[PDB]
Amino acid sequence: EPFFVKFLKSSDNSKCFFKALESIKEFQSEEYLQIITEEEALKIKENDRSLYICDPFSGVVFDHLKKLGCRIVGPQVVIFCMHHQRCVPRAEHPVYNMVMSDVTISCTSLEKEKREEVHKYVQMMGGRVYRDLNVSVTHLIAGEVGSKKYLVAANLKKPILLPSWIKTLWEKSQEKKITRYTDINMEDFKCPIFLGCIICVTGLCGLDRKEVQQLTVKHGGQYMGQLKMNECTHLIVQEPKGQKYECAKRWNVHCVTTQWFFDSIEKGFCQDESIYKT
Amino acid sequence: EPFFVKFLKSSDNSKCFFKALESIKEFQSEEYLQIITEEEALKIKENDRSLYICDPFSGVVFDHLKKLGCRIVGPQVVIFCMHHQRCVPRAEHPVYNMVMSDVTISCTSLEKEKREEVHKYVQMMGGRVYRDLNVSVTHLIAGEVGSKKYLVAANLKKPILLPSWIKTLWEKSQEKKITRYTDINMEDFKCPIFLGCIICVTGLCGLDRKEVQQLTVKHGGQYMGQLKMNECTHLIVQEPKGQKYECAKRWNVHCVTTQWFFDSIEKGFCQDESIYKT
Amino acid sequence: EEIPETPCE
Repeated sequence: EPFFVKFLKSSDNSKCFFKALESIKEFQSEEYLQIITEEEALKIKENDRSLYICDPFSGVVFDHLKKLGCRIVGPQVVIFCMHHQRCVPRAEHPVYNMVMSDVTISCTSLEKEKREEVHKYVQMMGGRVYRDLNVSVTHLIAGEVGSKKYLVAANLKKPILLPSWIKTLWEKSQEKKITRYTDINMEDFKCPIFLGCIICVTGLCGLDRKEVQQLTVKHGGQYMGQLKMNECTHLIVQEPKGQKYECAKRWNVHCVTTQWFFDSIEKGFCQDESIYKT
Repeated sequence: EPFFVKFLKSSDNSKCFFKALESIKEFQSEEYLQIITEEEALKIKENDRSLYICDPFSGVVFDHLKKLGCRIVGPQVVIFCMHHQRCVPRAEHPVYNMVMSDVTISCTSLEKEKREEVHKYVQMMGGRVYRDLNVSVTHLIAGEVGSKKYLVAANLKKPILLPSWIKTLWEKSQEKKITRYTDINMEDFKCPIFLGCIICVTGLCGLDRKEVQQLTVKHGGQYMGQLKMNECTHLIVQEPKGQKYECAKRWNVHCVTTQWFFDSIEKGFCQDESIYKT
Repeated sequence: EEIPETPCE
């Protein structure tokens, strides 16, 4: 069934607004196309399953239509969908651009507020957000390594990236430097292999523990010479003896071999501790 | 459009070959995946686009396919592109690994053979090469300070590095010690501030003269106690008078103040001589 | 608990 596509006019409409108007005028007929003023928009009492084009996503009018439950998208969504001959998204929430379309994310090991922010900005950039980790997830967003979800995503060979990736995607999109999430390079935003790990060793010679310390710091973790409880997450230990080892065992701290550490570096993520126990 | 992937088998393929063979199967079905011997490779005689995998980049087969213009890449490009979820380069020339991917260089103040050699190994390591210095250039490679390109790159605060950096990148890559150009430390390969300068002083007291000599030698330059014809590139001299000054002038040697020298040290590159004239 | 490092034996 037919549905109107209304363009919200204002005193200072952006370049994106007019660009979307010209592209929709060039790839669809003007029969279901209106231009409405702020007056006519404020007066709308009810959501009429039509599509509104706001810029920016702020102000009395945007707040009004959002409260009514209207299907709102930014002009960059129109330009994108027109250019790639693809459908306008469902838009249960307002969608400002399509930079993160085809991206489905889940989060782990994040602060609640940080997660809500990632959810918000991913939703605004045309991506999808899942609480739990399912097959359709394309990227995991993580603040630390280690969690069950982290490991699951790693076994599926999915990218595990930092919130900074989202931040850069948003900022770079507002600076009109990127059209697509692939324009920035993923590896500059990977989650470090040992981010959140606090590693101690025992039984290793001085050169071994200096190498472990150097690599730990290089790969985002922290190294400790002394074992401190409520701090150390992993004790690297090849042979199960010594005061460090037994203290770690009384505190149920991960006691793993060196193969855990170096395998974690080689395979690009923090390995499952359970396979490397002693 | 088609995207064939053929694998060249040989007597002594490296472990990289088998790793890439096992890794490449986990994305697409074996519908476009072949293993070809030297015989069947030799028998082909025209470029059918397609993707070839050689190891090493030498032999009758490599010479054949390269001289025909085929699209050849090494297995390390497969391992890299798979691991980082990024595309395989187009490669008009063969590309052996991705250690220098995202690196774009230009050269200045190099011998013809040295420049061509740097071009070769950078192109082979997945980098890009520009004849002229453009904003997209990430690193400048220089054999001496002083040239217009050197000054331009310095004003853009771009790294100015020695060809040895490329060599280390190559060698450390063949020894499987590095996966990425960031693993080695860039500072250890900076171009010295005065590399190629032959500095003389006049009018300075003995302590000043000694300081200038010490710092000159320390920062890669050469010091001369006596102004000579042609040999000396810069005469440090505060006031335009004396036989040293006039001789330096009618030999077209740079006559600059000490402020040129110490500013050059402070700001980390060889400053523009024209600003420091006397 | 806290345990110091094994000293350079």
